[PDB]
Amino acid sequence: TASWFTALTQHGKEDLKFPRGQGVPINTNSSPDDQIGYYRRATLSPRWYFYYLGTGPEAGLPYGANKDGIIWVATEGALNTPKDHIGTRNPANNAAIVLQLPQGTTLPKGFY
Amino acid sequence: RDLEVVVATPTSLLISWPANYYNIRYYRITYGETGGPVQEFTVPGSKSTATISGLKPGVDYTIALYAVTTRWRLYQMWQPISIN
Repeated sequence: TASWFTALTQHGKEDLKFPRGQGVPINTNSSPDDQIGYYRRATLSPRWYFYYLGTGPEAGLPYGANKDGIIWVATEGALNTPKDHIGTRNPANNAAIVLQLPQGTTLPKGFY
Repeated sequence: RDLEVVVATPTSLLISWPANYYNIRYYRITYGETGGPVQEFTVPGSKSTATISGLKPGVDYTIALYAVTTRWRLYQMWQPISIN
């Protein structure tokens, strides 16, 4: 299992968070109802990987299950259903998109 | 939308949260006076609203939603501040 995207590396104090409706990494090959998932500071410094809802190590987490080092991002219009059609990455047969976020999306201090 | 109270009343309140019809088995609501007779009740997964009732007017009450998944696991759906 591999995160389709690259990491948000933290370089400071406050941990990763996102005002409501911000946080989904950009992916033009994905429908509006697929815009949902979680950042898990995964396993030095902390790094948050994006995984879609129902994929990843925590693929049994409901949306909103309050864990630690998981945060829930969802774009207006997404559905609360699993991403079996998207899945995750296999780092051999593909490489990781550079995780980009649209314009106007806020990021904590020490996140770039 | 999010986990927040919709209708509020001096004897009860209406809570709501985003539905889920693939992963939850039942929700478990839990609620008592702040710090200090704990109480709870149970709602099926398909539902996404619940009617806490029979409260003491004017008194502060910490609420919490909790979820049990299909993998027989236990998790809490956020956490909300409630005080009159």
